[PDB]
Amino acid sequence: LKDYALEKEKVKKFLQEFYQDDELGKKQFKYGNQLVRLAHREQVALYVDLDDVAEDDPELVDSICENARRYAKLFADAVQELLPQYKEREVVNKDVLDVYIEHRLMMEQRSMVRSPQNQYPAELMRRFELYFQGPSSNKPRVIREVRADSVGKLVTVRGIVTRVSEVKPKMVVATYTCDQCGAETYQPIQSPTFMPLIMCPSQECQTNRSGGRLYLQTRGSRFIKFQEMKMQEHSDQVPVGNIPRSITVLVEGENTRIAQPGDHVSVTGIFLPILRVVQGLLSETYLEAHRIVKMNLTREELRQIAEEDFYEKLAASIAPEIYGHEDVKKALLLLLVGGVDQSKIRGNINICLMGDPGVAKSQLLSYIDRLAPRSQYTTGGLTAAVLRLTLEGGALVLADQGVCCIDEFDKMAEADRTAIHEVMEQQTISIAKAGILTTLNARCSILAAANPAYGRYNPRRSLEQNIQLPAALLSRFDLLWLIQDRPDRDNDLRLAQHITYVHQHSRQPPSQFEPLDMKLMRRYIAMCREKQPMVPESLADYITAAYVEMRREAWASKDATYTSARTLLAILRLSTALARLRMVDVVEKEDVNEAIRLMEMSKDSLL
Amino acid sequence: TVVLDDVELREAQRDYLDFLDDEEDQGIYQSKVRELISDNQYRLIVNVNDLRRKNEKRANRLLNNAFEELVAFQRALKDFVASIDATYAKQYEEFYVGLEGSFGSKHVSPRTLTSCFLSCVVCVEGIVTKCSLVRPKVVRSVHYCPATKKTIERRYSDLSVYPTKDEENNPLETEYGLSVYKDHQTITIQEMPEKAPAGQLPRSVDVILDDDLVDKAKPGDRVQVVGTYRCLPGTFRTVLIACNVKQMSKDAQPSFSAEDIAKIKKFSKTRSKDIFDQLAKSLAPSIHGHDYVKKAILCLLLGGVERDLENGSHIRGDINILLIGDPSVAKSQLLRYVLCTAPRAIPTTGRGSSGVGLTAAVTTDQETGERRLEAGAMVLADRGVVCIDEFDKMSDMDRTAIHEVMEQGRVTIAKAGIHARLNARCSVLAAANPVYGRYDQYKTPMENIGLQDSLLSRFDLLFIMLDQMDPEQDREISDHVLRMHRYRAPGEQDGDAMPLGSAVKMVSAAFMKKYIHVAKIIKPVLTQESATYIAEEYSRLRSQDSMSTSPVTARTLETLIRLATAHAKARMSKTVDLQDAEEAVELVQYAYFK
Amino acid sequence: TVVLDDVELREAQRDYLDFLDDEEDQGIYQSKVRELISDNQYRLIVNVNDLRRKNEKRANRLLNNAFEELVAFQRALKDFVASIDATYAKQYEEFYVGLEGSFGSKHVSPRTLTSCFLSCVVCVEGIVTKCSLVRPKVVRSVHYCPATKKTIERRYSDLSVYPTKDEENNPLETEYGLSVYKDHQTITIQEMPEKAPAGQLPRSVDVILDDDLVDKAKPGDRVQVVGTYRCLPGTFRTVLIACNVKQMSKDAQPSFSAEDIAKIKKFSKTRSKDIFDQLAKSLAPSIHGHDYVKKAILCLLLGGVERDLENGSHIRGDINILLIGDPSVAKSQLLRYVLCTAPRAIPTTGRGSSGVGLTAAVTTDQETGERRLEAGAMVLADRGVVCIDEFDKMSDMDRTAIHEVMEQGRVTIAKAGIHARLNARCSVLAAANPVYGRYDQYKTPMENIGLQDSLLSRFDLLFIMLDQMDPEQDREISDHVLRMHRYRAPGEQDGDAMPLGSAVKMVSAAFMKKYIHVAKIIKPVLTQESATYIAEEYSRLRSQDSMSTSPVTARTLETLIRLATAHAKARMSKTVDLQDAEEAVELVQYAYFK
Ligand SMILES: Nc1ncnc2c1ncn2[C@@H]1O[C@H](COP(=O)(O)OP(=O)(O)OP(=O)(O)O)[C@@H](O)[C@H]1O
Ligand SMILES: Nc1ncnc2c1ncn2[C@@H]1O[C@H](COP(=O)(O)OP(=O)(O)O)[C@@H](O)[C@H]1O
Ligand SMILES: Nc1ncnc2c1ncn2[C@@H]1O[C@H](COP(=O)(O)OP(=O)(O)O)[C@@H](O)[C@H]1O
Ligand SMILES: [Mg+2]
Ligand SMILES: [Mg+2]
Ligand SMILES: [Mg+2]
Ligand SMILES: [Zn+2]
Repeated sequence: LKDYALEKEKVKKFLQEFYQDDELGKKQFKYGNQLVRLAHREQVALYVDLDDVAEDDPELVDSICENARRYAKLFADAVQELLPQYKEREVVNKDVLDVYIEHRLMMEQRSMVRSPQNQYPAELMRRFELYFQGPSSNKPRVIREVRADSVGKLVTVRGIVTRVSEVKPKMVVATYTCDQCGAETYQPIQSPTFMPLIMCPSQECQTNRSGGRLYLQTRGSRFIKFQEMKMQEHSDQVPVGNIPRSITVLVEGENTRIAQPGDHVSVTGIFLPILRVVQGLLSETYLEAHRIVKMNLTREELRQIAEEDFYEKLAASIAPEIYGHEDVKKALLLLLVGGVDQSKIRGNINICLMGDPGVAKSQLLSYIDRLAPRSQYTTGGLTAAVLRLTLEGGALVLADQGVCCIDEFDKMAEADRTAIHEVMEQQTISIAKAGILTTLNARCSILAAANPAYGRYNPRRSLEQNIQLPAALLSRFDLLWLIQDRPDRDNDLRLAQHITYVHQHSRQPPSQFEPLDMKLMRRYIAMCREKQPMVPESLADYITAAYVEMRREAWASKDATYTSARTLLAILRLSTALARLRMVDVVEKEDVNEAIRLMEMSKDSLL
Repeated sequence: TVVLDDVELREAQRDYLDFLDDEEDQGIYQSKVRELISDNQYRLIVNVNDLRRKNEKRANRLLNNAFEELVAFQRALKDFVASIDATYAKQYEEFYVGLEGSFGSKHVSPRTLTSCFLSCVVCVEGIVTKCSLVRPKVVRSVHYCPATKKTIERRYSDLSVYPTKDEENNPLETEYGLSVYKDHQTITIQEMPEKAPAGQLPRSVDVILDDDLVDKAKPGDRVQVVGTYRCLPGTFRTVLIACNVKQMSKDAQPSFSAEDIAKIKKFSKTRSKDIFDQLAKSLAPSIHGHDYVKKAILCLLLGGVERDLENGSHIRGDINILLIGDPSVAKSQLLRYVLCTAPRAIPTTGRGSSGVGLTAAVTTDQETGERRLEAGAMVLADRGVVCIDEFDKMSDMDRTAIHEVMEQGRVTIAKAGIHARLNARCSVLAAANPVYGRYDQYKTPMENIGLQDSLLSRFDLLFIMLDQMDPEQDREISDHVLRMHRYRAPGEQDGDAMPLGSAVKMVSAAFMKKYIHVAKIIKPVLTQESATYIAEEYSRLRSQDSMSTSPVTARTLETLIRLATAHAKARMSKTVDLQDAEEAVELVQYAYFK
Repeated sequence: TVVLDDVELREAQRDYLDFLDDEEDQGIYQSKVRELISDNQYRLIVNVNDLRRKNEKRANRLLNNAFEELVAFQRALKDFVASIDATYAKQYEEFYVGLEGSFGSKHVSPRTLTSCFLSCVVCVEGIVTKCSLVRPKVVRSVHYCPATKKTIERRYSDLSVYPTKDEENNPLETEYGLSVYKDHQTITIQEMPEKAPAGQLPRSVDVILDDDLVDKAKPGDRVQVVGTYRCLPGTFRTVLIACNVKQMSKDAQPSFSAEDIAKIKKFSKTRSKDIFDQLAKSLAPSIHGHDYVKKAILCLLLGGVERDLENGSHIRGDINILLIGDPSVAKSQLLRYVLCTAPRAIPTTGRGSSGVGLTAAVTTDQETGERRLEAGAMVLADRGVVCIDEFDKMSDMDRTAIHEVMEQGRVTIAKAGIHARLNARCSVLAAANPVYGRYDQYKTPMENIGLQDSLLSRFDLLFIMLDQMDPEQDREISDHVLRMHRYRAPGEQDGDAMPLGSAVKMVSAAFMKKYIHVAKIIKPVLTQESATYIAEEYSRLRSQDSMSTSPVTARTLETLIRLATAHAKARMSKTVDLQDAEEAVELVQYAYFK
């Protein structure tokens, strides 16, 4: 419909004649400067913002959007023409390829009409690469929404990297030398595989009919850094009644090694088909990557925050269908806000919930998983793995900067117990399938839930007697709540009355405070994460006083209540976490004392 | 050899536009496309019978002749949308027509879908079993030739094949953005398992979905599809091209006859107090004793009421019963009673269905090496019943997946990069003899079988039946056994047995089946009086829990809620009666306290 | 496999439309199309050099690739006409482009038309020999299918094949009105016979004419046609497709060199009065005597000037001379002189040209049984000269056909249902021996041969030469003959004769041939003095008619006028002269009086 030569002119006009008032308003031909860098091998990639083209030709940006593979080659050939102009120094022949390119160019210039076959491919006149950066107008597209209609277009997405292969050299322009003639042969490659050439099409051997057999040479050929990765739907975009959906992404050039599993990245690139037949061909798709970037209210809200029972109301909003466990519901809220990590300190507040079956453990975890921004649910894979050769982060990795709810914690694999032990220690996961201790960042609060062996809990049987989990591993947890279903006819009647209401109403009974919508709760959390409250040194005196007091009670306590410095460290996390709930950047005695109260109650739960 | 004008297609295209031109008339279809424009979809839905009303002839032509008539209709649709809005029409390459309404004889089932309907519209009804992955299918590939500076096209439509070189052998580089691609998925339908004679073989019909119709279906969905049945190029494989798919509710309705409804109403109104026990005695008349079990089994068929909450909590109405007992007790016999009686039940063994097993599975086709997400037995029993025998011999992966479906009624799967989440809400009636026979009444039932201490929690009820060697009890059983054995039909001379068939107070099983089918639709609700009463009993069980079967827990409370709900359904009483809670409480007491 | 866009065709069409968009410029082509629209024709004419001037690249593109570029051009022309007037464009299915102007290498002759020019534009200049009948060629046939109620089309263009059945074998009826037909004629061109070597062979090129180009040509016309030289489907046959035709003037001009003009003017101004007599002596110096005959032969070559009146008359300027004499007289040698001497001459026997004969004839092809109008020897001599030997042996049909050309100068033929009226204006020099030799000066000139006296009336002059046995005269001739025998070239040794090669005062034949050609351009007009003088001479000859060759009549008067006109050409006088008439009068008196 349109003349690509005319488009080639427009880009050449744009690149040569686009500038931006840089820092201190410096009128600078931004791309013009980059071309000069490219001319002297000082750059390799040339990322291009389409909004710059939108600044003077939004229609061109639209045509780039409706088809991107075409315009990439147009720009690349457009830059190919411009670069010889901007050359101003004969820089050193960096790597054999440039001097090889120089050698070929002299040979070609030594030649006058010529058949199209006897000419070098554009892809070999390279060692520069070009990528686009999507316009801010184009809103990011969910991986689900990338349908077949959007193939061939340029799309921006968000997601979580589930896996990424090692860097490897992808061939681009296979080069061959004839057996018995000096003519060199080329073969650009698009498919992931190909048949290598055999017989040279060289004019001399073709005329001579000598059967000059091509022999591949890597030095003549040109490779490119390459990677293969999968990206998963970000948990926020996934509907409740579905699960995350993957998408393959291909990365090459300087975009390689800018991503790890469990990185919440945003990718701009072309969505295109690949074929490794009914009513037409069926072809698997992928997303050729261009740009990768690793991503990170009303006054009544403020009035609500000012309320003293605000945080208590929010705790009541935690699973209002669940009657009871109020102080536990408070504790879960503390985990959701997390710590501060002042400096570093473990901001995540890991909690374990051991208790008899049928006491809302599993339901609570499901609510927490639905509530947290970055959430994972598992039972025990959980940890990373090396599939076949490619990394694949487990649920623990995917919970980074979030929470991993592990139901059925009692039935974990003992190796995995060691794995989470590493996470609670340094918040990283190490693994070696081939004896290669690959360490992965795992910064994620752990919400464990276990059930005692042999039915309900026996109070006479000590801790680590009703349960068969490592006591040292248990003591690592910030809080550890023992939930017992004691037959208490009054309270039993209360819970039953709560249940019958829900059946007779499909609704919780009316409380003092109605629950808030989960999204609003998350908004409060995101506001709470905005703060990093500090600990005044005066509070330390009282804090330490409380610590030695309770530690004395542990010495007084015949059973070792696991009081330690670990106990003190968590108390710091709880206090500053409460300060975040208070939206105050300085911790307070109320926050400290309340944290001690919950700590005491968790110990009281061991009664 | 280039067509100029088609008078018939011209008129047919015009008539459709006239039909879609619903302005002077009631405006329903004009409003539809206006909603279609607002909703951004590109597939109008059409009631075929309205088309019959406006034009019976054209409607007959449409049903008899599908491919041509729809193409004209799509043309009229695209122009009509262009009339209302040109730019919105220009967004989409094409538009689609959705059929609906009554299809007189074209409404068939996969059993009855003979080859006679080829190239005729068909409204099939059935259950989706196999699903294939979404794939994008090229339709119009666009190529550029820098040598000639020339752009070409190549449609495929119904039709080495991929063009890559100019006729001058110049290279052709494709134009991905310009070209047209569409998502495309294949599934397979089968007759509804309840209404499917065992003598006849399976009659499974393929289906092709494209565009928005791709993902509007999963395995184990009761769906009605309307499409054009077409052959394929070569004894020729035959497939149905979907024009519109709709998921009929799995509840459906108890059609039957009003006589059956009236007989049920008269029978229900006769004696509501004894109807539960009268059914229970007549539920499994061949079996002697186990009266609580028969009462329990009736509640399972009746089923509770699922409660879906504002937060998405989905408290299941299904009830789950496990039978443990010594061999040579009427356990397998009892389930075959359920199979004969249950409105919608599927049998299965410990191993489950071949390959797929109990729950769903991914299956390479091996005719094209193609993945297929294939429904398993558990999913197919959704809003129904599954009868598992040798449940102890269930495999370990099934012992894993059973936790999900028991907890959620929902099997998820991500294997082979196949993300899916299938509805599997199904009351389960498992049976498993004790290991090595001869149950020891000292340890847990887990210790005798090995249910990992969790599935017992998942099961609402668990009934033990041991071969107690009481001579009185044996006399009662043996009296029953010989009485049935000695029986001869009323018309017989104590001579010949039944012929070798080449084909496969007391109430009839079919009458029972129809009755419970009607009762399942009833939606009884709580009463404050019963709600208070049950709370006393549950607390009383907690009080009785002091002595030390599994302890009474909150699982037990909701179990009683479903049982009282079930007994309420038995009498068609839309308000749960204290009798319902009363009978459930004593039944649970028998289950935990012999 | 559907072509979408041709950027090259897109740009090329735009370039033509810009060229045709002649409003910013002088309006020459915009006016032409406006005049074309007023003309109501559909074939614009184009000068190539304008295209070269406005776009040299495009013109080179056109000439090197005639076909595609013209198709773009005709596209632009129709679009441009539609811009000026849509409905007039809608009158015609298409428009056509006529090329014109200079072509360096592509302007060739059938002799020089090499196979290399295939697919190139070529401006072939030559002479038409054969013309086929006008026939309507079908190009696009529309059919209607009542069974399907469907219209189908087909285009033939360059491509038994006439479709008559639908794919379903429904009968098809051809919509004769909607189908496209165009008259289509074929002709053949050859090299101009004057400028062609005797050694080489004919190079006949076939031309195709369509639409207005059909009857813009006749046999025996000197034309140049610009067209696309192409092969034919199958070693192959090649034909030229005409794009524009024009009949150049048959007189042309003697370009030669200015040196020849200067030599002619110098020689003419040397002795203008003696140039007539000097040329006559040097006309046939190998033959002694018959000097008056030589004067007449010179008059025949120069000829007169045609006069055409308000009544459509075409009063001929040509002169026709008959020579009769006993065998072994230089009559045959005279004709060889004229053939070597004349500017545009052609020989022929009493039989005439094979098959076609003297004038034209209709010949079936016998390769396809196709009629062809073949020009004869007389027709090709139009505005030239013909030499007929053995004129007595003319066939009776030719004896009749000679009357029309002698009188009107145009031959007509309506036979074989084929209608034509060709031009054959040609001064004719005929000769015939008397029957049985031995001429007798007692009977008529007719009686010695047999001419019916119509031809003798038609011939302007008749000269009788007899084998008189005068010893003095015979000595003069024989001594002249032996002097020619004894004559040897200056460079020779009296030894060997000339080699047997494969190739074939007194002024030169070539220079004389140049001068008479220049003189032929001259158009001498009448002078009142000479007109008065000749009128007295004619009346004197009428007075001489009292004495008892043919009697003097008005034929003789006009014969004298042409003779004086011919002598006026001989001295290059822009008007006739008393010398001219006086020379004619004595010449005529010598002819009729010995
Ligand atoms: N304190 C409680 N308040 C409200 N509902 C409760 C409470 N305890 C248990 N339930 C109810 O118990 C029902 C079934 O037990 P539940 O799912 O809570 O078990 P669980 O504690 O997750 O057990 P397990 O870890 O052994 O699998 C749930 O529907 C939940 O609503
Ligand atoms: N209470 C009973 N009344 C009648 N028949 C019984 C009873 N208990 C067992 N049976 C007999 O047991 C047989 C079926 O046993 P089955 O259920 O297959 O054993 P299991 O289920 O333990 O493998 C039937 O033929 C039936 O007659
Ligand atoms: N006056 C003449 N001068 C020279 N040669 C003559 C003359 N008359 C006749 N001839 C000779 O006659 C021969 C040609 O005769 P030709 O013209 O063929 O006879 P015809 O024309 O009667 O058949 C020539 O060889 C020529 O030399
Ligand atoms: Mg649980
Ligand atoms: Mg059995
Ligand atoms: Mg002769
Ligand atoms: Zn070679």
